[PDB]
Amino acid sequence: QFNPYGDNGGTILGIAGEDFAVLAGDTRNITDYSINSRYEPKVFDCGDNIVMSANGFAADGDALVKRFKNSVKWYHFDHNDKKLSINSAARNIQHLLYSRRFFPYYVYNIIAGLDEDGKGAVYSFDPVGSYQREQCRAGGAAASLIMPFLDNQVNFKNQYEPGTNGKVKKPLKYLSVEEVIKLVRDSFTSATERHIQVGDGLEILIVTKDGVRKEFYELKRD
Amino acid sequence: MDIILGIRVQDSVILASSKAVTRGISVLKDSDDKTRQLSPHTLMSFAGEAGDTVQFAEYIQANIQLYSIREDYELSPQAVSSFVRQELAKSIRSRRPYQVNVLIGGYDKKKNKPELYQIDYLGTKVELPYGAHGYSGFYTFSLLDHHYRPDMTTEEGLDLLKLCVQELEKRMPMDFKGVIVKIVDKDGIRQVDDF
Amino acid sequence: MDIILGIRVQDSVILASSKAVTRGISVLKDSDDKTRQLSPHTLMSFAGEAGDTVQFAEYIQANIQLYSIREDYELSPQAVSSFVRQELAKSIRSRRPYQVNVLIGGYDKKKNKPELYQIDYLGTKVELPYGAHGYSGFYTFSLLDHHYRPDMTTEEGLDLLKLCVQELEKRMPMDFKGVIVKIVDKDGIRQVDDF
Amino acid sequence: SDPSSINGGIVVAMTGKDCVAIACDLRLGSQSLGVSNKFEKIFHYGHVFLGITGLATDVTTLNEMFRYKTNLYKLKEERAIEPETFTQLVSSSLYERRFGPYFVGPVVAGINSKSGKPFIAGFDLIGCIDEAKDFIVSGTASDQLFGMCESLYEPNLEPEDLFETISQALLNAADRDALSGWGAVVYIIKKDEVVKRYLKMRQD
Amino acid sequence: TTIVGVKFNNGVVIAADTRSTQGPIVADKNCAKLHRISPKIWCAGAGTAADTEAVTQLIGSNIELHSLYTSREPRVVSALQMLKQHLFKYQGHIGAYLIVAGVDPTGSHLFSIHAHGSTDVGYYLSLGSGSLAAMAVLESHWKQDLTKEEAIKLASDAIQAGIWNDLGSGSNVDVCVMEIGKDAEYLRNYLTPNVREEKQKSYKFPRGTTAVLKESIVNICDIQEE
Amino acid sequence: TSIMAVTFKDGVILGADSRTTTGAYIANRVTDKLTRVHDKIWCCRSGSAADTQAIADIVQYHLELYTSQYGTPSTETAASVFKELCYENKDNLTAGIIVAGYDDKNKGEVYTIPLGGSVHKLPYAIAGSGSTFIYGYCDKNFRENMSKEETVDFIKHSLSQAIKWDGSSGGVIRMVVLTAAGVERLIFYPDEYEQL
Amino acid sequence: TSIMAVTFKDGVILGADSRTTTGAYIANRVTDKLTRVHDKIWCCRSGSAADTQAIADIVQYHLELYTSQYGTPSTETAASVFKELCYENKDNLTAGIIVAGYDDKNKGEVYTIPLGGSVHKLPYAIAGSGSTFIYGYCDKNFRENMSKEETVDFIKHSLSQAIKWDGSSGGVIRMVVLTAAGVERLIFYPDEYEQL
Amino acid sequence: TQQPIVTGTSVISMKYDNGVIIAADNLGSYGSLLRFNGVERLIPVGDNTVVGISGDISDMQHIERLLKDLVTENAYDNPLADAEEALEPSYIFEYLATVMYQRRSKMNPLWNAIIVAGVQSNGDQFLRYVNLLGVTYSSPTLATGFGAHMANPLLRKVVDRESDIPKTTVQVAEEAIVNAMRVLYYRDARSSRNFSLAIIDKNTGLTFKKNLQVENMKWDFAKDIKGYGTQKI
Amino acid sequence: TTTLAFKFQHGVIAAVDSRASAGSYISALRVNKVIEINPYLLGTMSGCAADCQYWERLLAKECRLYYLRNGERISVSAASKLLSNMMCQYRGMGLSMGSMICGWDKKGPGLYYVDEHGTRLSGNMFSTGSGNTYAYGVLDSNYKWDLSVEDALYLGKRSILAAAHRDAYSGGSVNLYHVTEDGWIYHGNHDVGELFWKVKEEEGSFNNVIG
Ligand SMILES: *[C@@](C)(CO)[C@](*)(O)[C@H](Cc1ccccc1)NC(=O)[C@H](Cc1c[nH]c2ccccc12)NC(=O)[C@@H](C)NC(=O)CN1CCOCC1
Ligand SMILES: *[C@@](C)(CO)[C@](*)(O)[C@H](Cc1ccccc1)NC(=O)[C@H](Cc1c[nH]c2ccccc12)NC(=O)[C@@H](C)NC(=O)CN1CCOCC1
Ligand SMILES: [Mg+2]
Ligand SMILES: [Mg+2]
Ligand SMILES: [Mg+2]
Ligand SMILES: [Mg+2]
Repeated sequence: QFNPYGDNGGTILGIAGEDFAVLAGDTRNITDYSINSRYEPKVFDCGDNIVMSANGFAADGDALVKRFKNSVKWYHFDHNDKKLSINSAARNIQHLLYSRRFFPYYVYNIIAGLDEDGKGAVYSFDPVGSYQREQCRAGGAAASLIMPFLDNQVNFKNQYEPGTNGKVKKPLKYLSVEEVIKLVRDSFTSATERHIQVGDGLEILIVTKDGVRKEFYELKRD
Repeated sequence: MDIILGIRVQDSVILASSKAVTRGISVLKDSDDKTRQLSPHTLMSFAGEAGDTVQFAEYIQANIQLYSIREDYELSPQAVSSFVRQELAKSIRSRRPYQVNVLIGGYDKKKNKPELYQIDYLGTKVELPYGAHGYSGFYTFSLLDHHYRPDMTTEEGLDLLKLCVQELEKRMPMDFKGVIVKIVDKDGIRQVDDF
Repeated sequence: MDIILGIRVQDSVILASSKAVTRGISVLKDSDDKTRQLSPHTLMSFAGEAGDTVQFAEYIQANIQLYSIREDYELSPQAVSSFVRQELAKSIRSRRPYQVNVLIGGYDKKKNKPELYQIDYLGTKVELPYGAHGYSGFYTFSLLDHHYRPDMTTEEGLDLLKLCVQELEKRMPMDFKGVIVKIVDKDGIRQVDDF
Repeated sequence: SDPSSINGGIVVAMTGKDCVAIACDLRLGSQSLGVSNKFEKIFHYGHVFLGITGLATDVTTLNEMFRYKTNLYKLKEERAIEPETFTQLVSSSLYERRFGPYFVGPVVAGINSKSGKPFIAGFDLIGCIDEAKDFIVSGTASDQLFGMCESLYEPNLEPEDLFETISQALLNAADRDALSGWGAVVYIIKKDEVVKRYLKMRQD
Repeated sequence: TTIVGVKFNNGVVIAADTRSTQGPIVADKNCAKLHRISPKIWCAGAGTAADTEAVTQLIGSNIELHSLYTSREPRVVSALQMLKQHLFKYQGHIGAYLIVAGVDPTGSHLFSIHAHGSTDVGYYLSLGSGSLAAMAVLESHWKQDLTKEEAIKLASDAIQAGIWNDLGSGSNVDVCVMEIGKDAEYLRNYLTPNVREEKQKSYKFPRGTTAVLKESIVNICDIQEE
Repeated sequence: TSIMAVTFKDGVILGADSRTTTGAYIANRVTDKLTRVHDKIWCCRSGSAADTQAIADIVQYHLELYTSQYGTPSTETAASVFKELCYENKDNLTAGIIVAGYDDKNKGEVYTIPLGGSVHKLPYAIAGSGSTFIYGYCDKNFRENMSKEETVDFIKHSLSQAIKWDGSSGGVIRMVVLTAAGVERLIFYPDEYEQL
Repeated sequence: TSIMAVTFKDGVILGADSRTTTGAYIANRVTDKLTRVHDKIWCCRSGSAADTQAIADIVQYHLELYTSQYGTPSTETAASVFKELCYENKDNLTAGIIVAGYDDKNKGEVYTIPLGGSVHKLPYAIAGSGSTFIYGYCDKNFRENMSKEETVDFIKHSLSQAIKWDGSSGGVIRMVVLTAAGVERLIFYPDEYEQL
Repeated sequence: TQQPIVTGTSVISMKYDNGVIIAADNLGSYGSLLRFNGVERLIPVGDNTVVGISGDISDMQHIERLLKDLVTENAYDNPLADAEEALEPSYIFEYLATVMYQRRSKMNPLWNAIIVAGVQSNGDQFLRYVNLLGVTYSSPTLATGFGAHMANPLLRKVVDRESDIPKTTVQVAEEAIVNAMRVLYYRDARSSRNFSLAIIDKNTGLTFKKNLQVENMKWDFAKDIKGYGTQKI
Repeated sequence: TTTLAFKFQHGVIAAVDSRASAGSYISALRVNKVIEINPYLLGTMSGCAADCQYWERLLAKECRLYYLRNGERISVSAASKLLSNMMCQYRGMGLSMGSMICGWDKKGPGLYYVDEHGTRLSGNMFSTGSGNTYAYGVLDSNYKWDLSVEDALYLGKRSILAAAHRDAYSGGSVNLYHVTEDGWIYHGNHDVGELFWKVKEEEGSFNNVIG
């Protein structure tokens, strides 16, 4: 029997700053125990200061991104070159995903950018279209490895202030872009060690009011 | 849903229907009315798969009400029951059949006679002095076979119905949360508020 | 069978067990006692597959009674519960396992403390202040979590138990025909004849 | 249905400088239902500590079994069993049920009384030994624990620092697992003193 | 796993990677797949990890007793025969796929053995998920009359092919060289091409960060005197 | 697999390819499928390698013990031992074996033992997945009382075609000659037999 | 079934057995598997008789209509129509067809169309359940530019062996010769071909 | 939904400093039967692109026709069909990838694995893969089926990353491809000795080599191998 | 999930948890399971997150169009029915959606239960999700029509806590809503971790748990 779905591995990670946002993902593409490519980009600049990544089944991921990029194009044509806000993009993507409620895009989708007040924004989607704005989200193969680390090191969960013994929490101080990139790199280095589908390369897209910037880092190739 | 009973006496038809509605392992409601008035002198109770029951009942109700307005005339219980049967017999060979069993209790104003029709989801119609759907008949029919007369009063019909519910409450594993009882006679439809 | 509850208060253990037994679609009995006295100060209630329950219970009873005669001494509730657990853990990997869940309520005369042990058919033992098997806990544990104190009297334990049974009777689809309640304390085992 | 995830639970062990640590959650459940918040999964036979995850009946059964075997070992050998030796005993005992296994994920932790060397080890349900230098994880949130341990861990930590690291690894992994939590215990082990600490965590 | 075996002039060499997996998760990053049956008979195993260890220890135990009984040094054909008859009896349910190699009074030997009990002779062999990546290297570079140094190179190159190209294989390379008239040399972590880079940050916490409810001393000592 | 055994004037010759597959992967391209159970009694193996090896090892044990007690066994006797194992354990085996041997009294004999455990004495026999493609060729080209050189050419040409069409067959062509003179091993490489 | 088509100097010859089975019962022992789609374009049929008949009838209709509009169609064109049907309806068909025809420009041509609906132009082709047994024989004995009498003997000998080993094949051997001279039907009975 | 009947095995390829190389054997298998020995599975499109196809042959022949028709259609009302507006490798690939993904979305796939190799207008190397699921990826080396398992490891020793491409000559790259085809002949049971090889260079154009054979094979060591363990004769 | 809603003297209370699951893995700690359809209509969510969001946001589209055509706010009865009719079109197709439609209209406060089968039930009290049984225990023993707004808010809050504790697939946080005739009112996000300990001390409950 023909199986229309597949698993191309990979892992992605989105973190929202105070006035910035990052969307990172490994560059490894796989089937079963084989490596297809060590550098196959997974995170894309979709225009209007929005970045996107559809992780899971690559064919469905490429199709969705392709359709959303197209949706941005037609949003300009139809509404006098108006900028598509991140909240409006998120809602649009929900409807793109639910169009195939009964033959889903087998992907976990994250987008990142800035809200209309200039603050950092990350939105997360399931394969059938449920979405939510989040401060932090890991998706894909090693999502369960990375998320707990982010609960601890980004939202300071289970962390309290010494001397009080559990009475007073660690205060939620904001993180800089340099601090976030450290947590991103350590997350993927740790995921690469313990997950066989993660490795080869790490590509990060950073979004600010100035635009979209890229950063690339090597990962272990075993 | 679970239990629906019906009995035709001298001058009326009495329908008893359970009050329970269950989702998963939890009883969501214990006061549910499993019935719809099709016309002033015709009442239909129903039981079957979740959702389908009310949908079907309300769809039948709308059709009979439409007929009543168009002709300024009430269809006989027999005519309504035949319409309902056809809709179910039509339904059983559909892509997704409606899984609903019904009892139709009506008073024919022309013949001055009460009438009870039992129809299952296949479209199997039978006119009866007393009837039930599902497992209800397994417990109750022996009592009805023994105690039923055609010249019974409405009060005697209610007492025999109480005995049937008591037997169900003793020997059924499921708690159906009692029954709502309704009477259909020459003056129309009314509910017995204490049972 | 269906519902078995247990609660350990200040100076006693209280076990409540349903009275219903069902074969097919018919309730054969509404006064069944789902319990066996293992020793003067140790009571075991049980629930699971038909036949296996009583067999297992009586087999355990015979073993504990044999021990009592041999040593002229009553085993502690903890010791009995460990023996029962081993028999079930032994059973789960047998050709045909015994499909029985138990609660063991006992009063330790040495420590002067009541003790309640919950053991499932796999041999999963836990000592608890209150316990249940099957779906019973889904309805009752929220009430017990809220109302339970360790310094409760036997009378307060019975009132909290009544509230648990009332909740079960409201939200469970199955009619379990009420419960037989038994108390285990320093003076031994007795049955509450009005509940 | 899956025996390894009916009752839920987790265990993690770490090495430090002249010390080891082993920790576990306290939950016991029947799938979605939480039954006990006092089901400790760590046992000790002399100075050797054993943590067991998986099916609770087998956890209980194996504890009683290794208590049995270590008590006899001591009577005959006239000395307490060491971690390296106990690790082989666990492996032997699990593989003898190769085609009807205990559904467990054991973890050994301890310090050799003669060499003073810290030791940890993990197994599969059939006895394959995983002797790691850094850490060992087991349970329904093993994926979560691997991610926490692999990023938070650093070698040669002092007992009071190691405590914080292992505690945070457990706590945050458990908070991303439905079948783990409801309390936690951490054992800090040194050559001739052992401290046991109960952690305060969310009870959902 | 990736495991290989290569014959040469005066002996035989085997090698293996050091990754062990539980689905897509790496359980052990520095696993030991090279097992000792006897001093100069070593085997490498792929498949069910417990089975390769257990079956190797059992036959190794019986080989030691045999060697003592016969006052002779153990032969590779003995280990091979004992292994295959054991595995055949269990009809593939013991998932052990092994490369067996060694030197004995008869000479140098290299065999492979499957879980169902079939054995195989060769000058170069490979087993495991990365056997194809490794065999591609062996078929490209193997030749007759290899030296010891050439064979170790070929073997470790074949394992590297598995490490890089197979997701079921990774981390380090283990080697064991068995030469005639010499002690067998076990080269644990012969290669280490997968060391983790320094982390960007230290995640050492402030003491008192974790909330505690109770503390207690654990009595590990025996019952005391007086 | 492609295997065959052919009787001729001076005795009998066994022939086989050298390919062993695990699906489409060639696990071994230089396999020896011609196995010795006694000095001048050999067999060709097809089916499960584990099963056929286990059987041939047991048969070799039986004939070694036969020889110690009763002297050199016949080829018919060897085939009977194979049969007894293949027939009584037919539910748990997948073995197709050709038995071939040389006596001085009986000269060259060939017995084939297919899946069920039946025995069939023949002038020549073919078996294995690749045998299907050469039933026509072998039937047309076989003659009784051929010379050694003719018989070698017959096997070489036959297995050449089996290898050509069967993907499960390939590698080198191995042969074993059984005569009064002794036991001769032959080998033929692709560059030789492919151009036939 | 055992079918084949062979090109030679003067044109092409189609050959087939005559057995049709329903399990082990021979429903028809004198079947004609050589079917005409155009004057000098014929086909050999294998697989489901219902499917192959339905296809050949449709093809015959297409080529009759082609001829009315555009004149005599090529053998390649006929094979394309077969292919188009077999490929687009591959999920609901079980048809293995060999197409053979004679032009004056292209002379004798042979196309085989196996299960998938692929097309393969060849010097000769064999198909059907019985073809497996003669891959070796046909490969060894086929030559290009044979004479008519040589080609008839080649097909006769080949199908003789296919019939010998395949139970699903048998009966008479039918042949159809396609040359410039015209169309010649041949038939060979068991007593003739069995003694080869 | 179907099943593949007549099949073609591995297609292998790699980039080098001035272009790309692609190769594939000439076999059409019918299960374990090596039925057809003269099948060309490399199909040139213009003088700048070669499409290598594995999997179902009937579906390959269908794709071959789509490409032939694509060239015809591109020339329609196009004075620059042999110049600026000629078909590019990226155009040809995206077309196929669109078709492959649409077919899988109708649950009626083309049972193939395709590698499009070519050189673009600006001299850039193009090498991308697509299969029956519509999955696409690019890499310095690409291979289908068995080639992915055995050829890629050998070809990645030559070009392990992007920076190794300018350092790799056409002689070295061809040598590596030819060696990989030999290894596949040793170890792939559905492969053949005969194969085709194509080179698309930005300077010397398209070179299409037919009727190549695997040579320099090692078999001699087989004579020494006897039995399966204990046998000496 | 655990959701509840109940009518009382001063309108209707609606309380939900905040957990999201992907098998044993807790995929979200803090999701919003309430939708503000309009200033007088709320919708709870239980089941497939995608179905709950899509169909209730589509319900909100249809409720707004009702206001524009009729120049009048839609009733709770009519709104719940539109939703149940949507479910009946995709009847058998595999949707998973359990929801309460809470609001205030001309007939006073209104509460309807709707599920994927097309079921539509009017009632004073409902609870949906994996942990509804635990919530019912607390509700049934403490509910009255004569409740104060302060006590009612606590009851719904405490009932979710009960379920969050025992049910493995419920927890994270509690979201409270109070519906009046001037509209609904959000009463905050309450972490269960902090709330549990607070309630344990103040109420004295959860004696079995050590803190
Ligand atoms: C590669 C990593 C591919 O697996 C190697 O062969 C490696 C071999 C090896 C040998 C000795 C020590 C360490 C590693 N094999 C494994 O790591 C093996 C992979 C694996 C997992 N399940 C398998 C089932 C069948 C064949 C291989 C399997 N790991 C294990 O076997 C360990 C992790 N144990 C388990 O995973 C537990 N299994 C026991 C049997 O029941 C299923 C679960
Ligand atoms: C309990 C937690 C049950 O597990 C709740 O019902 C919860 C309800 C809910 C409603 C609206 C939004 C979020 C959550 N349901 C789930 O969490 C739901 C449970 C589930 C999983 N598979 C199901 C199949 C059928 C019915 C329910 C199922 N989980 C999900 O829907 C998972 C798969 N989706 C997400 O977690 C989506 N996340 C995407 C990013 O935004 C947060 C949600
Ligand atoms: Mg690798
Ligand atoms: Mg009826
Ligand atoms: Mg919870
Ligand atoms: Mg015949």
